[PDB]
Amino acid sequence: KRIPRKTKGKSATAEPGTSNCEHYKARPGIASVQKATESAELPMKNNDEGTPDKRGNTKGALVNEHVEARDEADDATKKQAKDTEKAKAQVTYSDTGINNANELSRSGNVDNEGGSNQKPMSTRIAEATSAIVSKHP
Amino acid sequence: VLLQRISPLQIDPTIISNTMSTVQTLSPASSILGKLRPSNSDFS
Repeated sequence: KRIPRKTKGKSATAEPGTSNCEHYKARPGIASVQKATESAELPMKNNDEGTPDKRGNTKGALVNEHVEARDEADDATKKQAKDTEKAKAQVTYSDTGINNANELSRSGNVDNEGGSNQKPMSTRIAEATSAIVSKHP
Repeated sequence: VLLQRISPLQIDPTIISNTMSTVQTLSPASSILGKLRPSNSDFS
């Protein structure tokens, strides 16, 4: 047969003993627990900040680690307010009594080398190799 | 949510509501009634 991809490539009579009559209904509710299981199936997403592309530049938002961690806590609290919809979140990820000043997320601010990433790595490499180019007379 | 759909246990505030009381003289049953807030039904 032929199976397509999902990603991108490189380039007598009836013997008795049955009758559809269906007298029993599901006591916990088969559709309800069905949709709950379908919501629970989902694999988690990844973060990708601090990981390079093909070229070498780390993709991600140009933001400090700790303030991105608190931003992500606030946004997960916002999605918590979405689910079981209210005006405010019941369970919360911000506004905890635990001091968490020493938390670091992943960002695009820090490269894989250990320096900063305000200037991209491909630009740095092209500039370093363009520093020494010699020409004709 | 999955454990909500599985679990046989269901939760009502009516046990508190009929157990406590019926109703500026701060009654302790009324105080814990307003503190527990049984009109809310949210158990995430």
